[PDB]
Amino acid sequence: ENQKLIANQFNSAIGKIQDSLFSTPSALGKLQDVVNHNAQALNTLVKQLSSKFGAISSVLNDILSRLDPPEAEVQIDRLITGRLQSLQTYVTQQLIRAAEIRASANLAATKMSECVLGQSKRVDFCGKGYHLMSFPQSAPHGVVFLHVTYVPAQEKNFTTAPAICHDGKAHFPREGVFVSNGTHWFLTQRNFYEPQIITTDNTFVSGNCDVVIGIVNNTVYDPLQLELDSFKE
Amino acid sequence: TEILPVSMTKTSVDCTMYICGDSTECSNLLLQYGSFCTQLKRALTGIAVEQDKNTQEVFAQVKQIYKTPPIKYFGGFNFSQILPDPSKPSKRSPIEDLLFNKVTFNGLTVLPPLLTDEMIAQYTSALLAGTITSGWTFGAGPALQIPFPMQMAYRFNGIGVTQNVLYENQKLIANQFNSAIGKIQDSLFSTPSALGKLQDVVNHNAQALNTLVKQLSSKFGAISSVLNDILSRLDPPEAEVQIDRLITGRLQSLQTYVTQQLIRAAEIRASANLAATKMSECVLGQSKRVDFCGKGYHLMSFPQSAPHGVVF
Amino acid sequence: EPQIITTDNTFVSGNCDVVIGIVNNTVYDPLQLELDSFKE
Amino acid sequence: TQSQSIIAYTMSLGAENSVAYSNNSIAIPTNFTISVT
Repeated sequence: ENQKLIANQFNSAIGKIQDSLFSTPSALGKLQDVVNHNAQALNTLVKQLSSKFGAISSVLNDILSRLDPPEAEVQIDRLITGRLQSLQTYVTQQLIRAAEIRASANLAATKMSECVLGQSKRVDFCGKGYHLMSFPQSAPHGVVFLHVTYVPAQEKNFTTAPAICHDGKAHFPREGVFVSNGTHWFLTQRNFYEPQIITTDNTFVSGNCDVVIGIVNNTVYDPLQLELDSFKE
Repeated sequence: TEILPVSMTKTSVDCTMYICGDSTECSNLLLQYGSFCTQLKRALTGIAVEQDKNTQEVFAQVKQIYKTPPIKYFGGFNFSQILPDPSKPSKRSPIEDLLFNKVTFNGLTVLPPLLTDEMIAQYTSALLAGTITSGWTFGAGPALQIPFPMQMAYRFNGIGVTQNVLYENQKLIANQFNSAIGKIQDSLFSTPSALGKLQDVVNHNAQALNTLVKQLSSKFGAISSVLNDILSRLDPPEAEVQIDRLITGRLQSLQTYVTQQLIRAAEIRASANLAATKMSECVLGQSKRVDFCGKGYHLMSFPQSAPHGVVF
Repeated sequence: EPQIITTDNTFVSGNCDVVIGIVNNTVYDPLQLELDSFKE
Repeated sequence: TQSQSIIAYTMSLGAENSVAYSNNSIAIPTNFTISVT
């Protein structure tokens, strides 16, 4: 019944996504930080070659040309130790960052499978709100999910009751909630206000009129009894 | 009860003050080792920012600070043990107070967290108020007030039980819930090993710090571990190698400490992601995942603030 | 599993002009059909 | 602006929302918003 409105809202949200991405520069901050960390690691690794590590110089040719092989050996050994420590530190940092990226990629694959390939009921897993569907988008060294969520709005207050008692029996809602606009009682959905006439087809009988705490007295219309009263003199 | 570590102690290390202290020759020799100190400082800053981000993602999941009504009647369910107690200065619950009570320098600086314990307790109280007044609606959108007996009835409907069972046994369910909440305090007050995870994290951090401090007493092959002693006993050309080997030993100690801190920070980040997921899926809603929000058919969960952690 | 479209399988909402792509087809009523047997 | 200068303050966790809880008065939304995050 509200197909055009929901379609227009979806189109407007998709249009606003481009504005929120084109204007805000910190949208791709995670991917940018990954790239910057890799670049800084490479730059530090290549700049560690200029360090002497206690040696006379960082150039192997200068050490070989200035000093005799006996002490040139220990100078080259110090340089080798320093550069090997640098390489080991780089490899350890790369292993840690690779474990972090593996965790992130496992999370991304789980979210893909549970939001794009299906509908997930996990709260705050496929976006903020009641998840409808998600759309993946390819990104450099990453992925972007467009989570379409259902957000309720324009809430009103209605007097509620846990059950109703009509003929000494307690009637409970099958799907919905008993609400009151002040004078009359109706049955409606929990996530959308759609007042329906409380009938036997919408409720079920359980217990008596005295067991439920907070039960109210309201009529329960029976379509079968009403149709029988029509075919009667 | 479920306890998960959320954060660590944010530690800042002055590499120059640790390796050398106040010696200028040692600093001039350390300058020849490259940007290792810069890498260490950057890694520690990243760890601190990551701990702050984990705390924010775990506890700061609501945009508004929901407050409990002045009347604390919720259909017979007693939440006084989990609701904040205004009598004590710290606006924490009795359970939070018990959890807080159960949990017990040469260039090393400890950075205080961004969110204080009072702010974390306020976030937890807001989560509890939203859960007891609106159920699961405040997590998906605006907070929609609902009577708690009806909320628990709908949660009974989510596990395959009709709401008549709850509406006809409301007093029994309330009494069982109150008895379980009361027994939780006894299970936490009597058993000291219940909070072993947070205490183990704190002990690991403290032991790493103590080991890093005690590594300064090591000689690492040199004649002495005191820089002034070897400066006053040897010539600058011959004390050079002693300073160099001391610098190498202390730099290796710092690198080992930073690597262990990175590994523990990755572990704590995984734990904090799990804690935030459990918060969102058990407190802000009802989860169908088995054994994810406790043993049995999950009805609802209540968060509790803990030192460097969270209790569900 | 093709079942006969009856009132017990469907619910009423809105009118005949609000749904885009709605088709015209008979919805059999078991209660109305059983009342036609007990009628002269 | 407070002429603009750097000011320090205690951070606010958010606006307080006293939910109108009661034994009745359910809150049910009449509309909805399609949000894309």
